[PDB]
Amino acid sequence: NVEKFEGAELHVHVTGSISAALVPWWIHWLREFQPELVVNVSVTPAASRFLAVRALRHLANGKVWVDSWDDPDVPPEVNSGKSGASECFLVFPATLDTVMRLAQGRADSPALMMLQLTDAPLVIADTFPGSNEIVENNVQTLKLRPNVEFAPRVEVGFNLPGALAAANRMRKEGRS
Amino acid sequence: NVEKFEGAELHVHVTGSISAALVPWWIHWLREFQPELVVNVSVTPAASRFLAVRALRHLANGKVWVDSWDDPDVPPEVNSGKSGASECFLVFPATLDTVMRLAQGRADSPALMMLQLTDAPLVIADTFPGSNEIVENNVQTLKLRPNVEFAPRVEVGFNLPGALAAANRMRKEGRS
Amino acid sequence: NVEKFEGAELHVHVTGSISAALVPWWIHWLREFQPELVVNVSVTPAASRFLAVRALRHLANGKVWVDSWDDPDVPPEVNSGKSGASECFLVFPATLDTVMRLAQGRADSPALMMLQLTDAPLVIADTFPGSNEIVENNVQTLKLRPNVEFAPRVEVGFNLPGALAAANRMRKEGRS
Amino acid sequence: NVEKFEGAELHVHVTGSISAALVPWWIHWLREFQPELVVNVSVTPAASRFLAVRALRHLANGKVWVDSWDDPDVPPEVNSGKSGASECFLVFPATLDTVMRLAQGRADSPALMMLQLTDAPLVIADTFPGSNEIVENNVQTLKLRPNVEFAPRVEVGFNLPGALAAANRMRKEGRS
Amino acid sequence: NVEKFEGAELHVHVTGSISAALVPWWIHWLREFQPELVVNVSVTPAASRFLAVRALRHLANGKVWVDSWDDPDVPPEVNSGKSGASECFLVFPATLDTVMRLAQGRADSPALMMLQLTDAPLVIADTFPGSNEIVENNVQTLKLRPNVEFAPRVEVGFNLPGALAAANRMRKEGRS
Amino acid sequence: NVEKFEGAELHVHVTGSISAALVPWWIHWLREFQPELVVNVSVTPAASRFLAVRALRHLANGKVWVDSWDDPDVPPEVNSGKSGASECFLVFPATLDTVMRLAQGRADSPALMMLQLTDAPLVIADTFPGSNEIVENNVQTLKLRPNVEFAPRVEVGFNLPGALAAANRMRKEGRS
Ligand SMILES: Cc1cc2nc3c(=O)[nH]c(=O)nc-3n(C[C@H](O)[C@H](O)[C@H](O)COP(=O)(O)OP(=O)(O)OC[C@H]3O[C@@H](n4cnc5c(N)ncnc54)[C@H](O)[C@@H]3O)c2cc1C
Ligand SMILES: Cc1cc2nc3c(=O)[nH]c(=O)nc-3n(C[C@H](O)[C@H](O)[C@H](O)COP(=O)(O)OP(=O)(O)OC[C@H]3O[C@@H](n4cnc5c(N)ncnc54)[C@H](O)[C@@H]3O)c2cc1C
Ligand SMILES: Cc1cc2nc3c(=O)[nH]c(=O)nc-3n(C[C@H](O)[C@H](O)[C@H](O)COP(=O)(O)OP(=O)(O)OC[C@H]3O[C@@H](n4cnc5c(N)ncnc54)[C@H](O)[C@@H]3O)c2cc1C
Ligand SMILES: Cc1cc2nc3c(=O)[nH]c(=O)nc-3n(C[C@H](O)[C@H](O)[C@H](O)COP(=O)(O)OP(=O)(O)OC[C@H]3O[C@@H](n4cnc5c(N)ncnc54)[C@H](O)[C@@H]3O)c2cc1C
Ligand SMILES: Cc1cc2nc3c(=O)[nH]c(=O)nc-3n(C[C@H](O)[C@H](O)[C@H](O)COP(=O)(O)OP(=O)(O)OC[C@H]3O[C@@H](n4cnc5c(N)ncnc54)[C@H](O)[C@@H]3O)c2cc1C
Ligand SMILES: Cc1cc2nc3c(=O)[nH]c(=O)nc-3n(C[C@H](O)[C@H](O)[C@H](O)COP(=O)(O)OP(=O)(O)OC[C@H]3O[C@@H](n4cnc5c(N)ncnc54)[C@H](O)[C@@H]3O)c2cc1C
Repeated sequence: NVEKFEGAELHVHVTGSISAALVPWWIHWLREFQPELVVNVSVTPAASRFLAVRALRHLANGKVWVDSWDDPDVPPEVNSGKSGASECFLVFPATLDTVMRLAQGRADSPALMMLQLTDAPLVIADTFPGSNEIVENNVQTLKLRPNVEFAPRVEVGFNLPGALAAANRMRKEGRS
Repeated sequence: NVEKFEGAELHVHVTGSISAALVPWWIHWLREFQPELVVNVSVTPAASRFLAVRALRHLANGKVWVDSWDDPDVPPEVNSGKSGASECFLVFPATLDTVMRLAQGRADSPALMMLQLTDAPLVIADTFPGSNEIVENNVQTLKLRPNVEFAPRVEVGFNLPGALAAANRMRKEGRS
Repeated sequence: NVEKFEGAELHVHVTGSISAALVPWWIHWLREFQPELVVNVSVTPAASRFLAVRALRHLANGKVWVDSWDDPDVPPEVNSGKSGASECFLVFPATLDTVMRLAQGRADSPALMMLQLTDAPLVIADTFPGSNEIVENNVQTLKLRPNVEFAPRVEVGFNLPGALAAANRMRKEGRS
Repeated sequence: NVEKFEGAELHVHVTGSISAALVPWWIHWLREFQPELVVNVSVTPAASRFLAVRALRHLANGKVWVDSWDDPDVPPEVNSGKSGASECFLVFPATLDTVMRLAQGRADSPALMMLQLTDAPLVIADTFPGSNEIVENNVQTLKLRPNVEFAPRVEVGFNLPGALAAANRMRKEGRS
Repeated sequence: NVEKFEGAELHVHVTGSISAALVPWWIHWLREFQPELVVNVSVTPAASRFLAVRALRHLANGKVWVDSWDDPDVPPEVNSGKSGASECFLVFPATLDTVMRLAQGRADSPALMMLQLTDAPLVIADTFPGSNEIVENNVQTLKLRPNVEFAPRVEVGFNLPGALAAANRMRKEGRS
Repeated sequence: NVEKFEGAELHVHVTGSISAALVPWWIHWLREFQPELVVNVSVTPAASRFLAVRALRHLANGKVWVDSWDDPDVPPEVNSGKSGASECFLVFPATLDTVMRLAQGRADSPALMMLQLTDAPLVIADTFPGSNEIVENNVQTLKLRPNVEFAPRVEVGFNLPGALAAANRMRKEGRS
């Protein structure tokens, strides 16, 4: 049930769960599955303790940068909600904290400024250890944004093929 | 009116108010008052400017760690809302900022992940310099969590004996 | 339509937008326009990448400090919502993130503790790259505080003369 | 055609090719495929530029160490050709240089001392960019050691399932 | 049986026993018990591993300095046996080593120069792990100095109320 | 009386007076006043204590570099008296020391090599604290160079509009 992303370029935002260690394998998979796709990647300091940014610079064909206002590779168009010509944004994986920061309008990292300002489909491949009533409320708050969805389950949302299908879906709804 | 904590182990989370300087005296008090109790302690970077973690490693009989995702002493069970076999969690003292972060579902430190995920009684010995309408709303938000209480007053909540009584109370309510 | 601030001392809190590079010119302007005024200045780490704190120590006649709990110049009265004898507080410029932190009751910097605790007129000279529904909600939340206003427009609020007029206005309303 | 390793514990030695970025995914796979297996892992400085040792400490249930005589995690039994109770050794992936060093009797890293001294099945999942006559001669030299094999092809030998089958094969030949 | 110190200012010299962790609580106690008293504090490098000098700068109303010839806060009057206008000197707590250094006329720290040169009452709140014949001889040697006493017991001398009573006693004997 | 610079590109050399703090405002002004103009900027180490080079990289559309032989951004054409295709050179502001170094043929910074070798109009927006007979002689020495002028006064020469008019003037004299 695995389908191709119908756009030309997407952006992957990688956050600090142990699943980030598995992302270079999935980026490699997506590059072989769809060689014409341009894949940009942002990586949080936390995630950079679980993978090597250097390896992504090799596996990914788009821009690769650490999600930090002091990193010189951070492209200027983050301040307009863009990543090159990315047509969707996948948070893969997405920590509890990254989702709380998104739900709260925070722009304390250039990737979060970018995710606050984008109108493009934004898919969240959540990897939460757990939840409570206050977390669930902050997740509900994200329905105020029409472009945001959580990826299809596999109880956890670490699901790139599902994220790609959800993205192609929200892309075609944005045209008709 | 001072009573013993009826569990076997608790956890003390120390945050960056000048009252943190007084916590080693209170930990020493609790160790003499109740020698069979296992006391775990987490200390925020801020609080570590007002006390010495080394002194707690001596005064406390449980695990002691700095509240930072890079500290190697951070136990893995924080990601399941546990601290060893702690049966309650005392934030002693609790800054305004720690309480805002808790009220907002933040997990940007392993102690906050832990406090988000625990079902055990969570008592907050607040030391706020002051308040406003937005702070009061964020404090109200904590009533969505049944396990959270503020410690009995002494206008400030820097009250370990009261916290222990409140904890034994919420522990027995959780059994009947 | 440019009028003088009718108080004796104010405080300028400078945050990390490229407009911070232009603040020393405006501080110099305010010092020549109103030589009797004492101007205190706080500068966020981010803003300190776009201007030099040293230059403000020369151009400003009040206290100048980096907005960090470890800076030794941070005056103790931030923990009572004061900056010397400042009678208003201008966030000039104000990032999206600084405004979200204010709207959320955060005290994770001494300037934010100060801005949470003050009753004085607080004017926000916002420089947002953009917005969404969740940001707009967090901006609405600031109406729970009677002393907070956004400066008059020039779509952006980087407007010191307007901020000064708004401040004198909220000052006289607080007396009658 | 994927079969389980018939021993209790093995050792994975990871070397500096971009394929090392994909090893945490394969370690995760082997841990789920065979939960009773103890997996030890050594990682060369070079490979540590393409993956995070920290992530392996989480994904692997055995000892994890950097292949350096100064790393304090290096177990003493490397000087007897052992890694805990490992019953085979997989070089996954194996650089040209690691294979030249092995072919030349080098012990300039504790993993290479270990691989020189072991009698256990040693499988080499080579990832060479290319070859020449002198490289091919050094690869032939490894036939002087009865326990050494190259993994089954998939032109490249980055093949853990094949390596496991080859290992179970050389293990049973060593008993009969 | 707790009485007030009858002078205007005293000096507390804190040394490297785990009891130093408890001194900020006792300084806080003395400041509330006797708000008019000016309390100066010196802290040895060793003691600074068990408490935070920063916390004492907040809790103490007099000068606070690290006991080191390179610390810029060290007041010049240590070279005349003074600490501001301190009328007594409490070594609280006092290590075995600090007492040996005092007994031997050592001035290898500015606090020890100060304690060698003072004529004011000097009270020693010893916290020794143990003793031998040579230690006891060095303690006897301190009777050659009329101003030196050990604080009343509670086997250990970690006793600020007793030290204060002993100090008021030796102060009035020095006048009649 | 404010006129546009009639060339396509100019270079601004910023030196270590407190007026350097005001240059980003003036660069912003010149970019809005004349959007087609390419503005290159060099900044002395001293001036970099009074402004942020990073802010100029954003406000200026040409090359921006620190005036140091070790800065990698220093363009090679400084050794031919050029800055890209700059048609004039404004020292804005100009310290006493920068003007002495220029008057004395010094090339101890790449900007000074550049200013020694250029034939283009060179305008000096001096900010001297004061003068003496030897300084005045060194300023007279600059009349040996036909391309050098001091900007029109406003007693001080911190005057970009005047500098631009003087530059267009010396440009047209160099053609007729
Ligand atoms: C082994 C392990 C597994 C984990 N698994 C999970 C998991 O499955 N799910 C999960 O939700 N969490 C997990 N965590 C916890 C997670 O790593 C933390 O919550 C972490 O803070 C997530 O950060 P991030 O990648 O979302 O963003 P980051 O950018 O790393 O966030 C760091 C924080 O610092 C702030 N910050 C901004 N600028 C700076 C700066 N200049 N310097 C410092 N801080 C700055 C950010 O605003 C943010 O609050 C795990 C942790 C460990 C150790
Ligand atoms: C003398 C004094 C007395 C004070 N008294 C009080 C008081 O009584 N009550 C009160 O409420 N406040 C008080 N404060 C202010 C208080 O210290 C600050 O609000 C402080 O930020 C509290 O931090 P914390 O201990 O709650 O948590 P911390 O963990 O110290 O929080 C630090 C912040 O950094 C973020 N962060 C996460 N990861 C990182 C990282 N890797 N690097 C950097 N930052 C990171 C955290 O999310 C958080 O926002 C006082 C301050 C001083 C100087
Ligand atoms: C060229 C450029 C232009 C920009 N223009 C704009 C603009 O116009 N508008 C806009 O809204 N944004 C803009 N930004 C983005 C802005 O700089 C960031 O959002 C930045 O985080 C703003 O920080 P601040 O000055 O508000 O506060 P800061 O104090 O700098 O906030 C830093 C973050 O770190 C946390 N923190 C607290 N203590 C510590 C500690 N000890 N160590 C580390 N972190 C800590 C704070 O809580 C906060 O979340 C721009 C960025 C760039 C590069
Ligand atoms: C993007 C990329 C992809 C690559 N892909 C491949 C590939 O597919 N196949 C391939 O064969 N190569 C590849 N290489 C090259 C490979 O990374 C180098 O050959 C590297 O030296 C391999 O080292 P190692 O991991 O085998 O062992 P290392 O232990 O990293 O070897 C480092 C060298 O230093 C010596 N040494 C020992 N002790 C020390 C010490 N204390 N300090 C310093 N040096 C010491 C070792 O003996 C050895 O000679 C690639 C390189 C890059 C950048
Ligand atoms: C957990 C723990 C508990 C302890 N409890 C006790 C206790 O209860 N009682 C007890 O007596 N001891 C105790 N000790 C031991 C005590 O900490 C040491 O004896 C320590 O040396 C005491 O130093 P001080 O604070 O007296 O003075 P310090 O000033 O710390 O003495 C350090 C030594 O270095 C010398 N020195 C001078 N200048 C310098 C310099 N620039 N650099 C380096 N050294 C210099 C000093 O002359 C002195 O000899 C304990 C130690 C630990 C770890
Ligand atoms: C608050 C303040 C205001 C001031 N206002 C004025 C003012 O209005 N007018 C005024 O004329 N002066 C003023 N000054 C003084 C001025 O900053 C100094 O004269 C300063 O040296 C000027 O340097 P520059 O920017 O001209 O060049 P710089 O390049 O900073 O000159 C530094 C010196 O170091 C030499 N040098 C070369 N290479 C190196 C190297 N690698 N490392 C170190 N040094 C090297 C240079 O040749 C030169 O002599 C002020 C100073 C302060 C603190």
